[PDB]
Amino acid sequence: PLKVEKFATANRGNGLRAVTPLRPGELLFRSDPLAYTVCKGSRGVVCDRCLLGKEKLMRCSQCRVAKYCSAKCQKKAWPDHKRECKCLKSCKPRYPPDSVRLLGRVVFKLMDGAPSESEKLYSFYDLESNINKLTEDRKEGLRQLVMTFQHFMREEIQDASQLPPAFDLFEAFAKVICNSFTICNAEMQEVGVGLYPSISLLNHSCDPNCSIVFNGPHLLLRAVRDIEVGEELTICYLDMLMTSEERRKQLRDQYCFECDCFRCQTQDKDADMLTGDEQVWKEVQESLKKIEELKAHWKWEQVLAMCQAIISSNSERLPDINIYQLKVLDCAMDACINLGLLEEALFYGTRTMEPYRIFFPGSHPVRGVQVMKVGKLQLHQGMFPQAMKNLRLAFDIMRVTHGREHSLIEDLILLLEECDANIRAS
Ligand SMILES: C[S@@+](CC[C@H](N)C(=O)[O-])C[C@H]1O[C@@H](n2cnc3c(N)ncnc32)[C@H](O)[C@@H]1O
Ligand SMILES: CC(C)c1nsc(N)n1
Ligand SMILES: [Zn+2]
Ligand SMILES: [Zn+2]
Ligand SMILES: [Zn+2]
Repeated sequence: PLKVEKFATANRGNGLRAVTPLRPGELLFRSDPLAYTVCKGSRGVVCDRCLLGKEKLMRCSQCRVAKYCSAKCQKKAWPDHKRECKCLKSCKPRYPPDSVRLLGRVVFKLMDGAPSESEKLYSFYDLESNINKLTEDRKEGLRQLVMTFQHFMREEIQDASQLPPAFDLFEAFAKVICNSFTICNAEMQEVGVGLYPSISLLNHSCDPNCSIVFNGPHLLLRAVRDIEVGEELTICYLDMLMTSEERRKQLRDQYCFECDCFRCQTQDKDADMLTGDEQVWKEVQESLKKIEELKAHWKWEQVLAMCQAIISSNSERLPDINIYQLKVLDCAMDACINLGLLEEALFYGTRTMEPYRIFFPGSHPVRGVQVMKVGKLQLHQGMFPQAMKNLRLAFDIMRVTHGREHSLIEDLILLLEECDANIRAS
């Protein structure tokens, strides 16, 4: 009993469309990955299986590349890990690119695993590769990835008989480029990458009618707007804090298409995103490169230092609605939360609220979680009426974007009940 179906679109390959009208919040599909792996910066910081950042992680005794929070996670991961383990070990000093480790797990899954429910609607076989649109620059990078895969996997895979029938590594990597999902933890931090072939039927819109959220490696696909019968289902492949020009470059470079949506035609929100003096936000955009690199490696004290140099610069400053200033405020907030600097975190967090309202319209999981963070900071600091407003706002959003099937809704409900009990006591 599904409310969605595969169909051949007029000009964007295959897509997913509603078989019946859908309401905001409706669960449309849920999937474990065909294959997934922790990303580089989070390796050794989060559990390889559940992708949570425990304080204590045990590394696998053979390879010592995979780390686990528990015996339970080590066992649930052993089928997925058992053959890559010998490869990671054979290349003891070197570590492969995420894409290479991912495709290794794909190969082992397809060779050794039962048919995956993640492929119910659409299989890895079926995925778009866009090879006839790749630049020769891109094709050259794919060729290098193929040779990297051949090197990394030589201990377990020496020839084609150990690959699925007529499995082509070049085409496989081309598929990974435009069908990889960035797995986010409950705090919306990027922690892993995975393939969800059924979900890969969703085409892109900068104004989508559906949204995905992750609960560990588990993916929930939900409607975030009313959707009519026969209407194509879309998600936004990209970060919302991007101008139309930046979205153009990514959708070209990674997904090989020219976005024609109404937002890109109208340059919707571009002007407000780039307010302030250009030479200032050019420098911030450059600094953000290393800030996000540091954040990807959970380097919070260094993240905070770079952000303070910007937020409290002795030189000219930017409005908080400037998307680069906004990104800096958000990184500083997360840094302060992880360093226990809760007053400072709330200062930065509250500054992001109105910009997030503008740039994450409707029901977007990123805004829901941001508002929940702010409400939780306020609750801990005894600002109950303010916390309650933000916690209910987060619930308004996340009952649509997350739903009862996501464990964070249970946590939010408990915060609401705690905050309400404090307000009632008077
Ligand atoms: C995750 S797949 C989506 C399903 C894909 N259409 C298929 O047939 O398998 C992403 C690819 O679909 C195409 N695509 C996605 N969104 C598009 C859009 N809005 N306009 C044109 N092509 C799009 C691009 O080729 C992109 O690389
Ligand atoms: C049980 C083992 C051989 C396995 N099944 S799927 C995968 N990646 N590994
Ligand atoms: Zn775990
Ligand atoms: Zn291992
Ligand atoms: Zn667009």
